[PDB]
Amino acid sequence: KIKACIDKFLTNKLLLFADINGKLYHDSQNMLRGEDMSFLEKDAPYMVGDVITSGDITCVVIPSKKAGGTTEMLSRALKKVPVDEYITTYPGQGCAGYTLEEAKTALKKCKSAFYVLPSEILGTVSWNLREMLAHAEETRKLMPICMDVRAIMATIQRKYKGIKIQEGIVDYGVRFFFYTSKEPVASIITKLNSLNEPLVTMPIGYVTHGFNLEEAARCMRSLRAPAVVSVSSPDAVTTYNGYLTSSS
Amino acid sequence: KIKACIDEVTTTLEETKFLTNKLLLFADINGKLYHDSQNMLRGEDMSFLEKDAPYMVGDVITSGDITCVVIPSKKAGGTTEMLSRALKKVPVDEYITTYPGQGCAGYTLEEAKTALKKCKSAFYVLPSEILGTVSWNLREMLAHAEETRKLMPICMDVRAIMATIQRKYKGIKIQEGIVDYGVRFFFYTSKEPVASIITKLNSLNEPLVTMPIGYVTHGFNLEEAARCMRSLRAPAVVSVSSPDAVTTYNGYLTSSS
Repeated sequence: KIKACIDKFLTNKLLLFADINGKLYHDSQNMLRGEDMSFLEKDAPYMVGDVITSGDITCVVIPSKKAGGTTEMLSRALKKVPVDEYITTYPGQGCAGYTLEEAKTALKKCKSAFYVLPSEILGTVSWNLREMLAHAEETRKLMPICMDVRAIMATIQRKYKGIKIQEGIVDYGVRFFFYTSKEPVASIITKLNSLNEPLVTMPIGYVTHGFNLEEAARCMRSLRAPAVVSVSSPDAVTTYNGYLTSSS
Repeated sequence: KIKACIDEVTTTLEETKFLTNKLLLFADINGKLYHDSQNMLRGEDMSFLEKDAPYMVGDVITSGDITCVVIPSKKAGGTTEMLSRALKKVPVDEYITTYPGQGCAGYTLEEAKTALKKCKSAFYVLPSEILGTVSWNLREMLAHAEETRKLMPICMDVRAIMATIQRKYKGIKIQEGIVDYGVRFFFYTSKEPVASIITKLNSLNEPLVTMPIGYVTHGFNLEEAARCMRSLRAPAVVSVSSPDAVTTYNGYLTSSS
């Protein structure tokens, strides 16, 4: 049951979430204040629902929605945590993972009491491919482009003739980043955050991966590398910014 | 909207052909048709589908009466809303189809039913072993495996089981995959997806002696592990805990998803 939502002094015990390997979730990693996280790697790998405790720090291995995990599966792993008062984050965030509404219900269904901590408008433009390519060639920024979009690929081969289209980085006029509709959105986002370069992209997964503007905006939240996100119409700018700011 | 469900009474495939001849098949990103949709085929030319591969989710391909749609994968993160949206990309007509996205970690029968019911198109839906279910413990299963020479899928991340294995089969080098040492073992992790393990076992097509893959180890309860076990095509002896669980597991296996 969600006792309160923060909008730490005073109450003790924290509830952190980790994966099978033992790596903590992004939201739960930020909750740390330089504590000894050696106890978590000492018993790795874990099964879904495994509870690890070291004093006040309590960790639970939760199922991954992007890996097929269900709401019922998450709620069941949360029931394995010993009933107490905890300061936590929302479990399973965020690209292709559990939504804020799904995570809220999971915590509310649990017998334990929770104090839940919460999880750019300027970067949202309305540029077409021609406009974006001009920006990319001058700024020397990386341009994430879906290889499986024939219409876009044609424009690229016509403007940048002699290009050898291959997966990943292709520096030929524009520093392109070619991704497939085969490769998961969370996998592409992980690859771009690792590179930590300035970007000029469209909402990753929109159309190409079966996402509508709302869904692609939720995955874009997990993008940490500075980016210029381009949407179709100028009317879509405010919409995309609405889906980005609001709840999952 | 699901107009009717084929049951042999009082709606047959031959009977429904008067209403429509158009079929709705489902495929993945690569262009490979789903298991349920592959069985619907009667020796038709499926070359048109590989001619424009790879596809994006929601891509509609038509060759006369045969209509194909690339649907999202639930095991790959796909949602109910995403499937319903890809189905809305199909041109509104009367179709003979199967349930989309079956079955290991994919969409349930209840979720697929709603997706078709939400769509503007009318559908004539075709439907998607008790003998293999035993109640043996590890000691019992290992004896069966060493004599029958069958493959034994074992979760590496279960310390209790690993201890028993190293004690009975001393000098064993536990590694991922096939380890033939007394028993032809198949070591899998809780890291590797259930649908990925099942795909690996169907490919090997060997006789098996296993527990319901994913149960406990992957966060599944008996009901959920039974749904994934449906997709196991390689001959297997599925062992459950108690003899009281045998009928339960067989119940979850026979019934709807």
